[PDB]
Amino acid sequence: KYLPELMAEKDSLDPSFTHALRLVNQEIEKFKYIDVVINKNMKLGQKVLIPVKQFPKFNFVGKLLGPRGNSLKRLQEETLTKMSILGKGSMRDKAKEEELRKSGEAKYFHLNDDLHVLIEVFAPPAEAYARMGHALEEIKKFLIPD
Amino acid sequence: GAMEEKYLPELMAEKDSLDPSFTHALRLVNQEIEKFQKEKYIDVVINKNMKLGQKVLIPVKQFPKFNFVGKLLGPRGNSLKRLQEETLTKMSILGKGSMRDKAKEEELRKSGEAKYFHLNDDLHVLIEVFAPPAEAYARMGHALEEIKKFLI
RNA sequence: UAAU
RNA sequence: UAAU
Repeated sequence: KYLPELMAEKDSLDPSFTHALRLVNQEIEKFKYIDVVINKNMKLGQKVLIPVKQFPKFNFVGKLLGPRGNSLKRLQEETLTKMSILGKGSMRDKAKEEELRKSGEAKYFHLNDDLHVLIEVFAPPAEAYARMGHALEEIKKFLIPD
Repeated sequence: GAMEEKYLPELMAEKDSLDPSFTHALRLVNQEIEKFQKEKYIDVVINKNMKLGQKVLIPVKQFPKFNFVGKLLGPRGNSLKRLQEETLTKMSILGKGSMRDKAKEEELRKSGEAKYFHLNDDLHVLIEVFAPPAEAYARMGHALEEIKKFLI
């Protein structure tokens, strides 16, 4: 009974209610402890603020990515993590970025957030926490100007 | 944060202009406004102490009466004290099976019911670390390696 | 093996 | 410096 009401609203809501539509679709689409013997891969995620407020003119994203992205790819490979630069100011063109933000797609919803690096690890527990610790130490050398 | 600068006003403007016959969308917009108006992001310039906790299952079902709790603690609890000190964690044995006497162990999360609902969950070890971020993850990984030696 |  |  409840999902058919949600779908009627999805279909009848005016497009300009981008946030309501997102919350409705999200609600529609909705239709543990670590066991150390079998030691299965677990997901760890951690967001790290880029200190833009305190360094408003430093080019953190450009330093993080490098030419053609190669600096961030090499840092990903040598830390065995995935790193995503997300949040306000994470794109090159701020006017383009703002239009994507306004589109309401979940793919661009992170643009409402503060500029951060999302570090994600998938590994057995002891190794996942170790990897994340090493990634945090290396990522400092990029986020703190010198 | 950029949420309080543009997301929240936007939510607010939608809630004010939504036709209230959309009772689900209006409900969900209102709940989302509520969620935002009431921990996750590392500030790596300040690098302040951060909390990390991880619960580690004691594998009672595969090993139904190997005495894990006894091996973890040792005499007067010294072996668990060693392990916390060497890893720089706090470690708490919790779940069902945690207390020495099974009889009362049932009654304590009947009635009273303030601090003891960890006795509705499986038996497990809670590992807690408090340290700057890179060190805190490093410490948890080390405590996870060290503690395997007690769960096999 | 019974700790905080 | 613009990756995913």
